[PDB]
Amino acid sequence: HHHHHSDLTDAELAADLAADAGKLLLQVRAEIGFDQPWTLGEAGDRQANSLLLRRLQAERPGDAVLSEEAHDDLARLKSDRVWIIDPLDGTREFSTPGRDDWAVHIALWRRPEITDAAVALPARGNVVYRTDTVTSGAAPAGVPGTLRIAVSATRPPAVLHRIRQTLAIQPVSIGSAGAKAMAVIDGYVDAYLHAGGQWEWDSAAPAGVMLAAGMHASRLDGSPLRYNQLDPYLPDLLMCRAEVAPILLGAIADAWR
Ligand SMILES: [Mg+2]
Ligand SMILES: [Mg+2]
Ligand code: NA
Repeated sequence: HHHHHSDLTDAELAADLAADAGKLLLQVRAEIGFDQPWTLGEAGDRQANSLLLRRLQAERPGDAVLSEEAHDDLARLKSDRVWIIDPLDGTREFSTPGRDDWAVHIALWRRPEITDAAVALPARGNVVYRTDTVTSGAAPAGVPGTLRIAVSATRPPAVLHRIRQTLAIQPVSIGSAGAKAMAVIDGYVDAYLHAGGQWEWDSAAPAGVMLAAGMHASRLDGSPLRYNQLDPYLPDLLMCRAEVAPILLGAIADAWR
């Protein structure tokens, strides 16, 4: 009784879903193994999605759900509450022996902000980053005047090449969006930069955690990340320590001179 003021809070549920899906993914990895990476990744995407949809229907039956692994009936556009989930972020990484840079993303959009969210990194001790416990005021623990930026693409974007002419940057290759964003939270890198396209579920939970931590999350041009859009595709993003946002936004802006 009287457990939450206006049964888990939305943040507690996000964290519990992320952890539960994380545990299931670890079970799938062990059961199926690594000999057929395609099969392994398919099973992870499918089984984590099934768990998350089952539990969201049981525990939040009134909420809409936008999942990478389910059809999108657009009822969410009428809803004031939408879960935006990536049941397995970094499917290729999950499918590769020894890789721990893959994630589960659970975000709640409320009409609008990402108000509650969790990112699990299941292979990293099933650590779950969550908007109700993550802390701010983190510290630059490396060399002054240089930036470490998490990136991951088939091929680096032109904007990165441009800003490297002006700023000392070491790109840090990390799998999945969630692992790159949590590297910022951890202080392992200063920033996470992506251009060239991404879906809402790749960034909604990381952005929620980033903003709850007092850090910066925006489009490359500095405008807010928008969610629950008809087309749930985001052309680009910057997530970073608050202190380096002006430096990087400025460099990106200058890159287009
Ligand atoms: Mg996925
Ligand atoms: Mg993804
Ligand atoms: Na389970």
